[PDB]
Amino acid sequence: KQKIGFVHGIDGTIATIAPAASKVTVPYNTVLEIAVSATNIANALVFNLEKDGSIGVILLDNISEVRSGQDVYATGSLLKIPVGFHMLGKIINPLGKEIPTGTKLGLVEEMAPNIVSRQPVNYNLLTGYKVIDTLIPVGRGQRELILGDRQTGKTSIALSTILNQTKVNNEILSKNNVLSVYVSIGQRCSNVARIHRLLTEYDAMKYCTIVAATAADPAGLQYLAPYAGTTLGEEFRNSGRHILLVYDDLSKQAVSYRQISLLLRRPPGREAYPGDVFYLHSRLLERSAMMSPQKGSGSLTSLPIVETLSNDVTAYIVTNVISITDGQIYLDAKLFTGGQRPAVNIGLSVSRVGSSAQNKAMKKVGGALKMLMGEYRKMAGEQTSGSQNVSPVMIRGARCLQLFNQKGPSYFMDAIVALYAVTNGYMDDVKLQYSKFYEFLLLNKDLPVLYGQVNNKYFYMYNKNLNYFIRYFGLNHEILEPELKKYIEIHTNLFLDNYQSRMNELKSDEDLVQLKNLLYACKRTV
Amino acid sequence: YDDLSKQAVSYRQISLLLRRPPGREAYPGDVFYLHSRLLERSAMMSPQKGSGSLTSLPIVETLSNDVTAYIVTNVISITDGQIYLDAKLFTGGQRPAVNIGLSVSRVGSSAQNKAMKKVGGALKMLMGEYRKMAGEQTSG
Amino acid sequence: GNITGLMQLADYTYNKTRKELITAELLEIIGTMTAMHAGKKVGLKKTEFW
Amino acid sequence: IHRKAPTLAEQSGKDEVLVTGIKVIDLILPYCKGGKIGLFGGAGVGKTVIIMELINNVAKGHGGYSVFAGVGERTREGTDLYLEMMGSKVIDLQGDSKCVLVYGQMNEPPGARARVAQTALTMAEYFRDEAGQDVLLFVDNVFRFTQANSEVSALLGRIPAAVGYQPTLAEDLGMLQERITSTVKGSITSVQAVYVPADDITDPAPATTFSHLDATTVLSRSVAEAGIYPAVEPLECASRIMDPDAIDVN
Amino acid sequence: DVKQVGYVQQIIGAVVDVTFTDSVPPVLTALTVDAKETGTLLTMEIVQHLDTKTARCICMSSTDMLRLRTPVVNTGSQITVPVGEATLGRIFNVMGDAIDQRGPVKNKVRWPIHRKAPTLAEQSGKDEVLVTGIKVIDLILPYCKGGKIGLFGGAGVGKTVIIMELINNVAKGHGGYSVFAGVGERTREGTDLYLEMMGSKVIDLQGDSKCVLVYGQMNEPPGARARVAQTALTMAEYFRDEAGQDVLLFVDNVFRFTQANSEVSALLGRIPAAVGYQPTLAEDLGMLQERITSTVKGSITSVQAVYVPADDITDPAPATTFSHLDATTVLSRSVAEAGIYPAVEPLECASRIMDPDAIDVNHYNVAMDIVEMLTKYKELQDIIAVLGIDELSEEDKLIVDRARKVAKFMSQPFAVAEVFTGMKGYYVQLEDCVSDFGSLLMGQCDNIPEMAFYMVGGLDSVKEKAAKMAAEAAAMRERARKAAEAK
Amino acid sequence: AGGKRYDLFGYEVSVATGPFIEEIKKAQFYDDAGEVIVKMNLANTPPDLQTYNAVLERILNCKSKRSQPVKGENKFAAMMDILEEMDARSGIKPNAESWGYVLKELVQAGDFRLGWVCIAGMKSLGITPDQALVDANEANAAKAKAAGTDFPAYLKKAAPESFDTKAWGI
Ligand SMILES: Nc1ncnc2c1ncn2[C@@H]1O[C@H](COP(=O)(O)OP(=O)(O)OP(=O)(O)O)[C@@H](O)[C@H]1O
Ligand SMILES: Nc1ncnc2c1ncn2[C@@H]1O[C@H](COP(=O)(O)OP(=O)(O)O)[C@@H](O)[C@H]1O
Ligand SMILES: COCCOCCOCCOc1ccc(C(C)(C)CC(C)(C)C)cc1
Ligand SMILES: [Mg+2]
Ligand SMILES: [Mg+2]
Repeated sequence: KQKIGFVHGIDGTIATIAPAASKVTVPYNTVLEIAVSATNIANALVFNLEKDGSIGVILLDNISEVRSGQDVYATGSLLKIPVGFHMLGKIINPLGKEIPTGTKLGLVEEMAPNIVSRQPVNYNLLTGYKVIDTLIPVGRGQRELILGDRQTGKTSIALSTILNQTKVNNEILSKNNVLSVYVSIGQRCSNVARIHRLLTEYDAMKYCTIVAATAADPAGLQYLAPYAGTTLGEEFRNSGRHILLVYDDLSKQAVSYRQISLLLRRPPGREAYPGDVFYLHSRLLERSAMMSPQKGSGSLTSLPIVETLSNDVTAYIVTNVISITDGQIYLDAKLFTGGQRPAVNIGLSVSRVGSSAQNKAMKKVGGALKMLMGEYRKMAGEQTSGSQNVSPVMIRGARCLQLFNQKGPSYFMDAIVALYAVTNGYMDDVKLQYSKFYEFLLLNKDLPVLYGQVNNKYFYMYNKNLNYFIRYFGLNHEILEPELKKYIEIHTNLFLDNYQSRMNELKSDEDLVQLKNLLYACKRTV
Repeated sequence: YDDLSKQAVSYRQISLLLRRPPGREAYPGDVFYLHSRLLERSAMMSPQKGSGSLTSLPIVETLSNDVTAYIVTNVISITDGQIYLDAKLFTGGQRPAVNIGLSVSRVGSSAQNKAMKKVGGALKMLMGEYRKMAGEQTSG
Repeated sequence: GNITGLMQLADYTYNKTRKELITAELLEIIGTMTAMHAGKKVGLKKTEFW
Repeated sequence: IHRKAPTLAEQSGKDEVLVTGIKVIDLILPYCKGGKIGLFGGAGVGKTVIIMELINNVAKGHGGYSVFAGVGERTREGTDLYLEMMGSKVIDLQGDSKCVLVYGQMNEPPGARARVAQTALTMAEYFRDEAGQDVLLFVDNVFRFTQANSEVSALLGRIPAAVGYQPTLAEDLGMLQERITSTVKGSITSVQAVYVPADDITDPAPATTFSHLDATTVLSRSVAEAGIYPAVEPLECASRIMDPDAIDVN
Repeated sequence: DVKQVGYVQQIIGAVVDVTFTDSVPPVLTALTVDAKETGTLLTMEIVQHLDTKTARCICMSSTDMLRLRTPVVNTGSQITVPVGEATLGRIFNVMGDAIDQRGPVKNKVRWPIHRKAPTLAEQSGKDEVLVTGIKVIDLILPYCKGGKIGLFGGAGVGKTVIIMELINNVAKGHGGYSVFAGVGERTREGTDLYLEMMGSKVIDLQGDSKCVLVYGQMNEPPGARARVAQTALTMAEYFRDEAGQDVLLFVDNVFRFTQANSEVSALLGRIPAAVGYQPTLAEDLGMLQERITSTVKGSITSVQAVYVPADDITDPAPATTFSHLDATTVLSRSVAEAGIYPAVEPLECASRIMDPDAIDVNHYNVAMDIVEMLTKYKELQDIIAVLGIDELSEEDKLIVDRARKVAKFMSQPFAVAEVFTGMKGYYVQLEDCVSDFGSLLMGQCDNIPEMAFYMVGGLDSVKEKAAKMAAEAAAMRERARKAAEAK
Repeated sequence: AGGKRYDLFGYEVSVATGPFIEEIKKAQFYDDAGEVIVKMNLANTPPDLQTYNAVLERILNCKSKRSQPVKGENKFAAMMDILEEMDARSGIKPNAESWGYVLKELVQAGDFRLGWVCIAGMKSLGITPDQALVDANEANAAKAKAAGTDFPAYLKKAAPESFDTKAWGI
């Protein structure tokens, strides 16, 4: 080991170096191992150089153990982390250090693929939510923002999009299995613990790794958490795999970059940020891509979360990420409070990938829901608070919003039929209250199978291997159409006869509460 | 002068490149002196000096019909009058789009020929009545 | 018509106040950076003149 | 006074509800034992009064210990609290007490008003780790800790960030918020107060304090002026342990 | 003769300073360091002199792994970019290094990038008209040669199909090539546009392409993104001067060109005047725009997409852009969902050449009469939604019919999408279009129904569709009568 | 022999998919076969219909996905994902030589209902399914109808009359 210089001064996480008499050249973004003690070492990184001879340095570990006069060694190599399939099960540190709980190296900053190394998006990424998968569909290689105020469902959406991928990737081959990388920047360690325990409870961590840069961690480690996650996604891209990548969140990454840049006396700008924080996030999000069939056809999708404040979108960072991303999702607290969960605003939410991601069975459905909701707003907005409106548009729209309200993801088969019934009017005679119980009986139970109506050769809602025919042939196809109509008609008649009659007769005190709890439990499990 | 707002922008470039302390709407503070040096050189000279002249019609761009801009009110605080063209009227066909309410000539009454002075008085009264009788009805 | 006439003025003054508060925060930050530049000293610049 | 935060293995999140006796809290924001609470609010809304009531209700029935940290609090409210704890015999000098009181007030300089919460945590983490007891950690308030370092960063020469706060605000707050956490050894059921100047939620110190808590209680001038106390806006505040499984379904 | 060499002395982000031993080169002079050090080639342009031997230089690529005091070769001039027939059907970055992987480019000469604007003698004050062939543009918004146009369109409004048709029309009518400049372009839309330019055969790889492409992507630093439009304009000035023809210049968002220049000025340390845009806003924009002018020798027209942050037009970057623009092609989702394509809303659009001092008198009076008609039609539609069409007099419903006929006649097909949708495209002239609208305004073609004007071009062409519709209805009548008489 | 193939961007594409087919047939487990398509893509030599059909042959003939077992494993979803990849991503359509494997798999698994979907899809697309497999499918159907395996038991169980969340088992 041969050193370059000695520490000269520190400002919290930031450090500075003064080179030795033996003037040796140091590159711009390499790693510096500082010998804080005889054994312990403080990794660091070069961030700027100066005329007189000095080095501004970010410290990535053991900040408290730093003192002036210490020796400073150089690696002569960029930052790099462990990489491979031997990491999908374990939480980690953006330096690769496995975090406890009660070879191949990859670079943190690589250039994104050019247009020739990419492919137009063609396949969908099912979040499990009817809201997302119908009207603003998420494709693979389709970076899409998630906005909203505090406590709206951002992390819950990005985490149910992960939980949906456990049932599928087990079944299908390991080439088309979209895996995932959650990235927590500046989040509380107990939130990280609850995510660990939840994914372990549902066996979702076999196809999901986690990158952790907590609030107690250095600003440079919060700065490099998303680069570590992207670097993990890049081997999957180059190996043809599919991979998702979540950031919770980038506003804290930008606060950390502000801290770094101001303490190293970089020139500030709007909201005290430097100029190149747009270029900072463009270094990251543009690494998401849908690779070419010459490049394994792998893909990296992105779901960056960004917290707003008082529903502001004129903010600098929000403006920038909207200018970068291939669409957006916008959650609202005025709707989160109004029983609408996920509390999207479908007009502000946009997917420039409209149909090329959607399936053959999905284009018709989502196009009908668009041609229903665009009218549902023009009608619902003009009607009073107290007017009764008996129309197929308002009916189908209200029942569709009821179906859109659901905790946790939904299987694809479950997501289609319940909306096909609405768009074709089968879910009109039911009440606005009993829509989720109707759905619970449609999907989990089987009323015609119970009440003897078995005039249906193949179409039943217990197999769950039928969606792989629905995605290919589509329900509009002639063989699936009449069996579908017959199953839905018979289920509707059995419901409206047996259940909807008993319901209205429950004019008691505890029965109505037991029924409200039944419906609000059906909302959760379905 | 087409235009003073872009003269102030150029001097703002020079000031900010010299790290001079800015002020309201990014401007240094001596942009008023900057324009007064220019517009005080306009004058009707005395017979002791030849009775010559230098008339000055500067042009300034507003934003969304806003005469409350800093430069706009700095220059109204120097010039001997005002002519205000409205984009509402320019879009509504009237061209030139002068707003007679927001326009005024503080000195030109002495210079206006009597033949034109009387006609201007009559039409000023007529339009003062028209502006009120046109708005009071509001299609009632 | 009246509500629209008020709404455009409200949006205009809202954006005016937004832009002025942004400019103000910027000039505060630049004032502080300038004060710190004044606080920092000049070096020596010792070299052969002969 | 300074120590490293508990490792993820050392930490422990146990879903257990706390009964405050208060009627907004017991429905909308059911406080979790061993968790973190934050009384966001401006001036003159009642966050200190809510802290006094929560002390009155919980600390008596709390068999463990308690710590109160006055950080830029008024010295009159400090006197009133000490005399109240003396009249209630929570502080029993001839007998035995179960309440530490640490106080760096508005009169104190910034290096104190910043280094008070760490003193209170030196007091609390001893009762947590060593004694294994349960602990209550009241803090009034985090905003004075914030602006104490904001008043000093300029003298240090750190370039200021936006609205007039220090650039190291997020890191400095995280170094405290992560130390404030239960572990396998014991449980700190912390409560924090926060000053929202001008009732502006967009302030980055509240915006960064949102994430680091479990019960984000919020107070509002609009509910306070209507004669309703505690002036909580249930639509503007929402907790973490408000789940279907942690609490009753009804 | 030898070449100058310098040594690095500090690196701060994109900014780098280079000590020399001789006279410092001029500003914007290019400085190259070999690819063996960084791993890739690396160019830096001088911006800002610090002393008699130091040269601050902004960097266009990543300066990672660049050691200190490395040798740095002065190119002798500024960034020389390729120009010519070989440029067509290719993609080039700011430095002229092709990124489409499609082999080298066989060019003869290589021009510098910051060419001075045409002198006043080289200018041509005579405002001319570009015959676009798109009647919707030609009638209300005549594209002036050597002028600037704003294009306001989000997603799913036919923006791509419009710009492709413009490329096609200027490529066949005026015989002039074109050029696109994607400044901060999403690389997904870059792929979706580079493959559409293969499916539309505007870039015939095995034939004659029409447009040059210059993609400065978001993954590139602002020192590059700010110097992208200058690259595409150096590509266009060769076709203007040497080839002696007319040229289009499509510019992805001027908002992101302004943002990139703001980032450059931030990195340089220049105090931001306003919300965060550079202090040198109008200077850096005018150095670009004043080169975009007509000449005695040719022309470069520039269609510029503009993003309006928070829908506020009063912001200085839009306001300065509007102070240079000449026409505004607004696009609306409403007419697009109502079937009209191109989705232009003429009443909220506007142009500057709309003056008979510039254009002929008939084209102006006709366009103003159509604008009057459509304004009255908007008023009567706001009355019909309240009262009803039966409330209106016989005179009002006549102009409500003619306005509906006009709005349906604006719907035009496209030779770009002729393969996609199947229907032919129609390149319709100017005078024929004026005679068509003058007939439809003087009422001498009123017997034609409304739907016949839907998705056609020219009065001499719609009549074939009208005859086809009449023959179809007559055949359906002759089928139904005999199907009922046989039974 | 092999016709020309071109990428999206017009670049020439290889057709010599010969040895990769044997590399798939030697795959002892039917996920190492899918791990050959990655190398075929990275070699500018994408898979052909015969290649996908060799992959489906190994998805049928192999015993498991990997050496160790896997939870929720399923050959059918793997096959149908390969078919949606052939049709939607690339454009190539399956053939009788492919639906043959898909039907033999549904006969072995005994899912007679999906078998009847495969027969109605081969008959909608104009394919002649083997009557041996049609008879085996009808045999399994009659078997399950005799033994009550036509539907499961948890669906034939009577529904609760009470609207209790515990009675419905949510
Ligand atoms: N569809 C839903 N139904 C019922 N509850 C929901 C639903 N979606 C989210 N929630 C609830 O919202 C609460 C917060 O969710 P989440 O953490 O995703 O919000 P967030 O905005 O990510 O929070 P933070 O701002 O702290 O990151 C959780 O308690 C969760 O139970
Ligand atoms: N139920 C109530 N009735 C009347 N006043 C109340 C009630 N609850 C709280 N307050 C008022 O709150 C005031 C402000 O209390 P304080 O704790 O100082 O606010 P903060 O904690 O925000 O500083 C007291 O003057 C008190 O009158
Ligand atoms: C007579 O000659 C006129 C020539 O003018 C050419 C320049 O016109 C500038 C364009 O002005 C506008 C005005 C309004 C707008 C709106 C309000 C439509 C833009 C909006 C909706 C994005 C805010 C856009 C541009
Ligand atoms: Mg969250
Ligand atoms: Mg108080």
